Amino acid sequence: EEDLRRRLKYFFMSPCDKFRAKGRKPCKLMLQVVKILVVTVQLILFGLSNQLAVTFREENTIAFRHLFLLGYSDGADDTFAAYTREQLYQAIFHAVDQYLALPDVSLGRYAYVRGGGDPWTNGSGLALCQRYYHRGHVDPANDTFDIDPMVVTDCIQVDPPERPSSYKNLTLKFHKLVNVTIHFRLKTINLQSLINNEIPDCYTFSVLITFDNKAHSGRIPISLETQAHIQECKHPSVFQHGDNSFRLLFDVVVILTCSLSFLLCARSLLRGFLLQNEFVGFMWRQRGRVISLWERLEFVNGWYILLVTSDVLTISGTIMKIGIEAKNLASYDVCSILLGTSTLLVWVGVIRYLTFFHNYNILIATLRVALPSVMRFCCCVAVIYLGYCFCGWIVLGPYHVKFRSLSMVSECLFSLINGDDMFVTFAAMQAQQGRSSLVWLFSQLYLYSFISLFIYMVLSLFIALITGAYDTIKH
Amino acid sequence: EEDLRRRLKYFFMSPCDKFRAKGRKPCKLMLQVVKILVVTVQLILFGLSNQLAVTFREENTIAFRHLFLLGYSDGADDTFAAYTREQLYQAIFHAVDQYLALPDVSLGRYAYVRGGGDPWTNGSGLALCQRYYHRGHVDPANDTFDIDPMVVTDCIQVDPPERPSSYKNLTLKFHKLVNVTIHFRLKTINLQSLINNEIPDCYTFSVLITFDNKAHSGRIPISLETQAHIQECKHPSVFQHGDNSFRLLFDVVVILTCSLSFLLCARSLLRGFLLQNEFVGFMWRQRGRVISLWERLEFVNGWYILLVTSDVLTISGTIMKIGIEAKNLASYDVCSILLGTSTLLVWVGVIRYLTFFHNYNILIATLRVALPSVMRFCCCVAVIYLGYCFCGWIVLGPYHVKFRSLSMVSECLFSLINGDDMFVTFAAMQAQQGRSSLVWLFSQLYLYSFISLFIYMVLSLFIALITGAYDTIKH
Amino acid sequence: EEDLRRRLKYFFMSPCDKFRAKGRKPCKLMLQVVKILVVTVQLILFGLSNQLAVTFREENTIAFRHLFLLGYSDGADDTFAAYTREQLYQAIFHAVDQYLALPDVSLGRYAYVRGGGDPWTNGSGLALCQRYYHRGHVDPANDTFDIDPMVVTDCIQVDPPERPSSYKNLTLKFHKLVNVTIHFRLKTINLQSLINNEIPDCYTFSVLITFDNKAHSGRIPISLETQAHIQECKHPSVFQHGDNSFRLLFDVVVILTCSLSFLLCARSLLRGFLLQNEFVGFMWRQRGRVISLWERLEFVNGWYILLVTSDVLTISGTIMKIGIEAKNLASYDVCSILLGTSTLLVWVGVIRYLTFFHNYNILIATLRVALPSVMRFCCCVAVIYLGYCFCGWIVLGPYHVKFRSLSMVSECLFSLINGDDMFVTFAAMQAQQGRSSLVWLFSQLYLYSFISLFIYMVLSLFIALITGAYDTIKH
Amino acid sequence: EEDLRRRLKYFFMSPCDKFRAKGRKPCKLMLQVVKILVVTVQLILFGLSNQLAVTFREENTIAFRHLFLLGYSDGADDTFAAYTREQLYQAIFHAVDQYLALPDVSLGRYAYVRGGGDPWTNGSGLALCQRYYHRGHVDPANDTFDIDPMVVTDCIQVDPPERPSSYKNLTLKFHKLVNVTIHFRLKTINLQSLINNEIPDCYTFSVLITFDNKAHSGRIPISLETQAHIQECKHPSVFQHGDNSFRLLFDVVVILTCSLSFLLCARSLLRGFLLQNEFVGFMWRQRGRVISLWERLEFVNGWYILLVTSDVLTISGTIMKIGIEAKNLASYDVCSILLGTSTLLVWVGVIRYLTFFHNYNILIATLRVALPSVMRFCCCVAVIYLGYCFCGWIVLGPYHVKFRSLSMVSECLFSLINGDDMFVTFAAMQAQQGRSSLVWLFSQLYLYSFISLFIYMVLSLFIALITGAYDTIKH
Ligand SMILES: C[C@H]1CC(C)(C)N(C(=O)CN2C(=O)c3ccccc3C2=O)c2ccccc21
Ligand SMILES: C[C@H]1CC(C)(C)N(C(=O)CN2C(=O)c3ccccc3C2=O)c2ccccc21
Ligand SMILES: C[C@H]1CC(C)(C)N(C(=O)CN2C(=O)c3ccccc3C2=O)c2ccccc21
Ligand SMILES: C[C@H]1CC(C)(C)N(C(=O)CN2C(=O)c3ccccc3C2=O)c2ccccc21
Repeated sequence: EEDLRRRLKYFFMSPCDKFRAKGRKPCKLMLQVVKILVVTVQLILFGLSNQLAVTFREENTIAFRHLFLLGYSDGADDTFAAYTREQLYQAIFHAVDQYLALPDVSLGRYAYVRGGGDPWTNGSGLALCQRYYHRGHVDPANDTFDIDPMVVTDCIQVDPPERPSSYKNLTLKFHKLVNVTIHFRLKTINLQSLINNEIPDCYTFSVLITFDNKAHSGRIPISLETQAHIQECKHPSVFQHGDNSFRLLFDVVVILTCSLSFLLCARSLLRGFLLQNEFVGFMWRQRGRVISLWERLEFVNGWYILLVTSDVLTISGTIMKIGIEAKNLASYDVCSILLGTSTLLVWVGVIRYLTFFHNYNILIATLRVALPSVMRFCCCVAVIYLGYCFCGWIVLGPYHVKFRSLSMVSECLFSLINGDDMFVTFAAMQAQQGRSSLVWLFSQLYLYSFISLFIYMVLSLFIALITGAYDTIKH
Repeated sequence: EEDLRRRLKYFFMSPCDKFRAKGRKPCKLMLQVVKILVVTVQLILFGLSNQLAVTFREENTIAFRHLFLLGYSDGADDTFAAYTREQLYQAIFHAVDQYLALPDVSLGRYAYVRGGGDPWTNGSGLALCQRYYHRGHVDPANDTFDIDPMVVTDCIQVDPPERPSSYKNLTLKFHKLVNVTIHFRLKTINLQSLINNEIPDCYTFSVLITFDNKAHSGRIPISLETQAHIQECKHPSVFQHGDNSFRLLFDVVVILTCSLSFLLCARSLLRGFLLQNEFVGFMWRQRGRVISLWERLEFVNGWYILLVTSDVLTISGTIMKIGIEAKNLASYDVCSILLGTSTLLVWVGVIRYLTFFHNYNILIATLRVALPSVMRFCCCVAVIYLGYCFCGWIVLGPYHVKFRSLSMVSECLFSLINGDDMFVTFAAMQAQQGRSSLVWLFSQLYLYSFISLFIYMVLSLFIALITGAYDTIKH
Repeated sequence: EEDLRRRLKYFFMSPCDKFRAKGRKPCKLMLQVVKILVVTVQLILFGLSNQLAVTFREENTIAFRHLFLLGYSDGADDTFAAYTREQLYQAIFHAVDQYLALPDVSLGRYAYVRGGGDPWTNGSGLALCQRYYHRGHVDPANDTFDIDPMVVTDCIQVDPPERPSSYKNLTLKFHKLVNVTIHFRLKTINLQSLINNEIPDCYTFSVLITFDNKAHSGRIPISLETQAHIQECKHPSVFQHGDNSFRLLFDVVVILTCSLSFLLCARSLLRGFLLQNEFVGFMWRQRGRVISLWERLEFVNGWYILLVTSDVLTISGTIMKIGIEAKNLASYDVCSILLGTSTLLVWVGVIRYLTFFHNYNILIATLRVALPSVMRFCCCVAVIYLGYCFCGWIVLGPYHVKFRSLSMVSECLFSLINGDDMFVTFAAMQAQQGRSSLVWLFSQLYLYSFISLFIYMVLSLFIALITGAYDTIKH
Repeated sequence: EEDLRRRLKYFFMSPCDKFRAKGRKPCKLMLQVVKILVVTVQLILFGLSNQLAVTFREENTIAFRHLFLLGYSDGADDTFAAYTREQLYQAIFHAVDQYLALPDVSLGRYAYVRGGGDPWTNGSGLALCQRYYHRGHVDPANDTFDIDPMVVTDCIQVDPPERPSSYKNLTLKFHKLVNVTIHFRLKTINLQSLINNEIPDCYTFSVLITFDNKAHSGRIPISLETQAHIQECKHPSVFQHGDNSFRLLFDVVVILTCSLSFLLCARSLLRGFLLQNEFVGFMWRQRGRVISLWERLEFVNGWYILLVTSDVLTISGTIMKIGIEAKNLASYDVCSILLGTSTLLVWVGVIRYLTFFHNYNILIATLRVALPSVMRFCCCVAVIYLGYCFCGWIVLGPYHVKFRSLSMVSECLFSLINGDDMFVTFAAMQAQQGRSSLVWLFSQLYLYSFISLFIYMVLSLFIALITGAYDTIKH
């Protein structure tokens, strides 16, 4: 600490006094400032392209309910179920002929696929497919049942008529059926070339309609699910790259300011490699047992790891982004996360340069000194939260509605310790007030015991653990 | 305390130092650790069987609305009410003929019951039953009314036609009717042998449809309620016990690790029987008046009573669980509570072994020293909560909706002191702004006075009583 | 204070030590204990009678929508509005003939009224009544309009046919109409003699159906409102007073225990009349200027005024209650408040006898010493709450929905400072995002400024004002 | 401070002692008191006129759905969309003929416009207008597409028949269409002369109905939007200004009490001009460096700037208000804000005269001394709030519903840090549990990380920063 002190003096300056103590320009700092205004614009200019490309996937699904399902209304997609025998027939037949008579009745200008896949042959594109147990004979009240699990794949195909059948001959064997599925495809031309302002892309759907019976109980859920798939196409349209060469040059400007940002922040951390061996030569281990590496973690540059973490995930989006043009990758998911997560790390990086004004120093530093004592209390409670979910996850599983699945129960109790959807979870049990009247006696004790523990006893400590950390640090 | 001290020294060790001070293995401890991973799997492997067996009870009820009720739509089951004279007829007749013409129109493969019960004879299975006052003659505006309570059980039965009537002759006497009920049964074969992967069970319903009039006011609620009943049946199906003998052997492994857990925890408490008489021989009652038995309650092993409480309720489920196979008991309720409650006591048992790290010692111990002062404040408030329900329980009883029943009001105010369903309870009165305008003047003062008392005055003490207990114990 | 001290010593005893210091029995106390178990049963035994007598008023209103309104469905009673010209006709005509053809089509056994009132004559019971401006002639785009306010009461009556017309000749003058109303009555026999178990009462409705146009804007709200009126009737039914003489004798037992309760509590306060003049003779005003009468308010018996307030309102219900039998009063409102409010004052009277255990003494007494400082802060805020309602009450009046009326806005902001119906009040403006786009710019600043003031700045003082009162009183 | 002290002594008196130390009447004060009772009545007497004049704009929009849209029901205005080819036709044709056959079928007494505007000619008033790409030819699966953006304005007009066509010849070219719009107008006479009690105004609508397709995806949203426009008209009606000259004279009384209020409050601040130069002559800058102008901001009259701000905005409403009579301005928006904002500043002006009672002095002054330390903490958090919106604003943009637009996300998170609409935002993702299953893995971490930061860590400091300011100021 004779000559190390002035060498370590530069290692904990402010940004402001160091500029006057040495005289080197804050471009090493202010590149962080401009890349805020870079990447935020990069997100929103991605955001106009994404928000269009999902509504095209969305609206064509909403449309295909109102073409291929008899008597569909909006809203409930689960209550739509066929009960009678003939409504299973009529929903099938009303789904078949719309596929047959499509371009005379539809608006949207679609085209048939002429497939060759594995639930297809060559020539046909639609396929309805019965599924039932091969070897079996069941009867109640004179009880005998063979439930030999073996499908009977009766994929009775049908071709489309193109240009200006025996599916009527159909039986279903309702005592034995498992499910009836219907596969086909349609091609389309997406036509949302407003914000691109030029060349669009050319998409391909695949529609499944399922008359499922995994219940054998007299109710058949009727569903529609799609997947959209994308490829490229040949255009005669005119004057593409006008402002559209400018976005590509702009993404270079995006990848300009991040490129040198990786270099200097590593070079700033490279100084730590040059200082960590000098400290050990404090009179050539005259003490020696200072070294325990957690005190060296303060000697490690702290929040510089955050900026370099933001920077790697930043360039991983823009590299992935320019695959929108002529690469087979067009899944906008991984562009959304990587340009979504990296923007979250940029804005929190400015916090480090916010804590040098003294009335900003002493407030966020409370979160630094509390989080050791926070994490140690937190493991006491999180046993009990997890230990309390597994009771209601099967006990109040089917009887309730919002305690059905795996992760929704983990949402439901944690939503209930703040005060939203609390009374409705009380009220939904009371239709079972006499029906399974023992279980309502348990659920009423289940929710009364719970929030009396977390809200009225635990979270009061969770205030007083943070109130202390502000209290100790201001004196 | 000469030789007692080292004998009592072992009585408040940590688990860790005792292993090195004597040298006996922590299998006495770690059986608690593995039975976490036992019973939690036992719950979820019960959970796949239960969640299927209620949806079969659920979906067949949802189906039987859409067969036996004219013009039923989903959602509201209470607003469905017949007002005219003939809609009482048409709903009956549309309920009758579906029972007659069932297997030609339904999917689900049911069978008739050919009953012999007390609202039955032998031969018929359906019975509609008028109910009215025997001796009476009423007339408004020339006022005379005999309301002699005496049923007229006119159970006009009807048989089913099985294999490839005068209920039309029916009058109801609408000025005198009480209610019209309809009883029948149906058998079924549950066919959810996916997760069993082999042999299913064979069920039996009983359906009641009630055209109730306990109002005599021109509206007839129409309802449907079932009960499911289970027995066994003879199977030709093949290769049952493949992985299904393995679950039975697994339940022995469940009842393995709990069996010895009862033994050793009692033996640990058996040491207390060997130490409680030695302490009294502290120089042969040289003091004597130490003994007041609450100080002996700390000398009582504290949380060991919790594990033995968890263990007895654990084996009471698995014994009850193996009655799924070939015992007449099949009510999954008491298996759900006992494998539900015992799992809640397991996870909280680990808390005891969590409080020996010193920053875990001093946080949950606050709840120990506060709960005396908590319980004493709590009896002051809970008089007022109960003393405030009984006002609104009949005053705002019929005028409101969510203040109707007994226990829902106890839910409603306690939901209202946190902040869910608060504004809607204000808003529902304002349709009675002129109609009974005095009562809305009371309800507006009812809810304004209330949360100004509990939220703004009482619960602030309920924070400051717990904040103190953290404050005193950290110095 | 020589001989006054022992005389004032009895004036602040506990209840417990005074029983041993003098030896007089606690029947003076325990009558408060038993009247808890009296009046609470009196409320609930009133509650079975009230909850039936409103559902009869309720269900007959719900029924008369489904008879007299064309195409009514449940739920919305405001959106039901006739737009076309002929749907005003068809709803009238479908309301007329149901009144004509009632007993052949209805269940409920009603009877016609044969009225003689002021919008009636003798002979007819139904009356439809046009209302329009007498002297006027309006025309847009060649603009001239006389809006002389003068009704034209064209009450075209019609009689009913009783026992086994020219309303068709009707024009309405749609350019000039104000509203069309329809009056009639029906009698009934309430038949809910289950919990009385004997003699019922005989009721009378009056139904108004209004085709209002206070808008002249092309939409006519269609409404139905009733009033129920009660009188008595002659019965042939048998064995009335079996357990029904027992309730009358029970109400004497109710008015037994309250009667002497007024006497002794006044006599306890009568001691204060005997002590207030003795204190002034403290050495014959040797000081004199002690007397300022607020220190005498502690010398006033404090919570004894509460019991006597509960007692007067208690007997005012039971006196009012026995008018159910044979008095013209049958309005259950004032029985509901007076047996509702008096029960609230009984349970809070027990609190006084709860604060002598020392860990109960020092907790509710905080509310005593804080409420001076509470009320003084409270007048600072309640200016601002009232000063903030009047902005949104007309500015966000019609544009919103839940800021419409007078007192609902006073509900709405106070519901919004806790956290229910908060986001929906934000979201409802965004349909006016472009339509009146200036006003949404104001509402977004209206709700952002507000809860940032009360929740984040004011209510934090409202915790710290109560936390102090617990803090000062425990040292 | 020799003679300045008594001169500055008057500068910080109370209002009460100054009245006795000099003897000048508090009319200088009490004009603030009466203008509370002035302007509040002025708001509400404006409020009766405004609340009528928007319902006339409201109800005629609600009516025109039920005339011009086939099969419209109430509630959802977005789900109403035509899917088939002919339902686009039938909704157009059912919109056309109602415009043709209006006065025989409607109630409301409208009149046609006989327009001459830019999407009009002279003679016709209705115009339907196709819009499609001029030069283009598209085809999927043999891919070629020309998307040359050029409208084809085929506004096929049509006249009305007035007094007692070839739009049938119509094709739409569905493969090429952009949108179909329909313009017309209607005049009306508002007839809500109840609270004016005399002369009404004469209005003019303009209705647009849009069959938009900015999607080209097989769904056409169908919408209706209006704008109301007002002018004046000639009346024969009688006895106008009875109480209506009295309101005009009352607005002078409103502008009376505000007029002198500007004068004296400025004159009170004019004293500051007479005192600010005297203080500098404190022994002719014997110190001099006191002067830093923030200490002079306390020497600036503080809350007097608030009253003069309220007063200027007060007269700007009433001047704007009397343009209701005979000026072309009739937009009630700017009267609503200026009579809405100025009332908010009046009631908060009374607060200054509330803080001289000593238990009122020391409570609101906490907000004065905290707000420096509040604002400095607040800029640390508001970076993170804004830095966290931009992630979810495009990532959870289309996948969610309530994260769609720009400013609703800013509402949504801030609604979520208090506890309303919290669980529903969790639950809406789980329909995408398998569909884009990666993104739900991100949203579940998005909302778990968030409120664990603001609610459980940040806002606890936000209590402890205000609790301190009450704590320091009371000692
Ligand atoms: C979110 C944070 C805040 C804290 C301490 C108040 N807290 C709880 O209130 C209860 N709680 C769980 O039992 C839990 C388990 C798994 C995920 C999230 C949670 C969860 O919210 C908790 C507990 C464990 C881990 C994290 C937390
Ligand atoms: C749940 C616990 C928490 C505490 C103290 C805050 N608290 C209340 O806020 C009000 N309150 C009752 O009047 C009450 C009565 C019966 C069951 C549950 C409750 C109930 O929640 C209360 C009062 C009595 C007994 C338990 C409690
Ligand atoms: C209910 C009590 C609690 C307290 C102090 C927190 N508080 C408010 O938060 C705001 N507030 C009003 O401006 C107000 C005005 C009229 C009736 C009720 C209220 C009302 O709740 C308030 C203010 C004035 C009078 C009473 C109260
Ligand atoms: C309303 C006030 C209260 C305070 C401090 C608790 N607080 C927040 O909790 C979070 N927060 C924002 O990130 C934010 C950004 C823009 C407008 C409003 C807000 C906003 O409410 C905040 C933060 C920044 C500016 C004002 C505020």
